[PDB]
Amino acid sequence: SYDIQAWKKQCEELLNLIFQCEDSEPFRQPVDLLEYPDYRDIIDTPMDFATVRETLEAGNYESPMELCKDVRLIFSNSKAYTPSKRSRIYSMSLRLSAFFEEHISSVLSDYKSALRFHKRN
Ligand SMILES: O=C(Nc1ccccc1Cl)N1CCN(C(=O)c2ccco2)CC1
Repeated sequence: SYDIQAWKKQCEELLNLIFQCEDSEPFRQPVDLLEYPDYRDIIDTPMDFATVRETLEAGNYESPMELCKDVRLIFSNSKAYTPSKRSRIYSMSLRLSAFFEEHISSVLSDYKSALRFHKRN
């Protein structure tokens, strides 16, 4: 497809699949700073899947690359906060990241292809 707008619905669908994954539980909503009092000493930019979905539905992503940068920030924040590479919540993050990367690959390729076709002449 050379549809320049198709990525948006494709990302809505993929966020729906991520919300059905039990591995997304810890990442749907912001970290609570009463249960994790040192979070903002470690993490400069919090991110979660509900913020990603709201930013998409507001029309505040210009490309699936921007959405991808914010989802990758969810996963790098988990890696930066984990006291161990064997922790439950970090382990959930690695499986969810693999799922996300497997599915976003074609969304990015199709978008970049569609832009190149738009500028073909
Ligand atoms: O509290 C968290 N998420 C959450 C938010 C609202 C309701 C319910 C939940 Cl589980 N989080 C814990 C901190 N964290 C980590 O990535 C991490 C890595 C090693 C330990 O925690 C991010 C998710």
